[PDB]
Amino acid sequence: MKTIEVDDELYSYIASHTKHIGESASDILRRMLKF
Amino acid sequence: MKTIEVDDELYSYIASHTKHIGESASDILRRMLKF
Amino acid sequence: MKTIEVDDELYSYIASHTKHIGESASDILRRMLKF
Amino acid sequence: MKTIEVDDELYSYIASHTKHIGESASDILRRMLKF
Amino acid sequence: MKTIEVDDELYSYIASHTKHIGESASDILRRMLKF
Amino acid sequence: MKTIEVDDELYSYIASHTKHIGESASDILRRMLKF
Amino acid sequence: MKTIEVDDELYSYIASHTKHIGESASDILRRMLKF
Amino acid sequence: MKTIEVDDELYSYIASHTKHIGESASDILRRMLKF
Ligand SMILES: [Ca+2]
Ligand SMILES: [Ca+2]
Repeated sequence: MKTIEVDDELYSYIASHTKHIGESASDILRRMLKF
Repeated sequence: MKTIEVDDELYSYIASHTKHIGESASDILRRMLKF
Repeated sequence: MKTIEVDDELYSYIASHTKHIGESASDILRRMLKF
Repeated sequence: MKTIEVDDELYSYIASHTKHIGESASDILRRMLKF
Repeated sequence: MKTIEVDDELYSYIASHTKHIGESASDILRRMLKF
Repeated sequence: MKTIEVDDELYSYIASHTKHIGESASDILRRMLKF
Repeated sequence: MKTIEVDDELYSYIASHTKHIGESASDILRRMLKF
Repeated sequence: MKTIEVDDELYSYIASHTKHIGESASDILRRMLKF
């Protein structure tokens, strides 16, 4: 696992894309990025 | 811990209210209900 | 339909908001939120 | 199953005693009375 | 006025608590519940 | 600034998208997402 | 520190070799060369 | 054309790889990276 820092606005943006409650940031980003 | 059944639309609505990536449904609902 | 987990205290809190005997969690939560 | 009439206030009072989402009025009243 | 359905056994139980002939289910329950 | 965890593979994937040497993860992700 | 000029295509090529977000051109080039 | 910042030691290292007097940094780096 690696740590990344994002600006507050970008963090909220990512968190709001949660589709499965409690899922990791990796699952969200992978879904948003199509990766 | 108790399990609850909600319709799909309501589930997505709740999940989209995640403020802290990976937080539980309890933390989201408590925040949404101000309880 | 989707399933979610909530702490015992929160579950009781929601249950106690029943206004129509035998109604679903969705009906209760949707009323509690204003949606 | 038999049907009984109750005043609005009494109905709300009973409904608010729900402990298990979706449970019947018989389960609630039996719990409230101890029988 | 609201309608509630109770199991046969519970209905008889409630009816047997009549203290004033011809009284409503609300009067009986209110008395049995101390409400 | 807030901190998020990402799997190693995802980190490398994001890092490789650098277009301006030394730029932040926020600049990269915002570009990758279009927001 | 010293400054050098590189064609756009080469710059992008180097940038894309970022392995640690926000690292300097020196860190990237030194890794790419084996030095 | 884009500008890059490198440490002094790395700059001298690159300059010492000149094969054609007066050639650019791009030509040297491209040759060194086989790109
Ligand atoms: Ca019913
Ligand atoms: Ca940094």
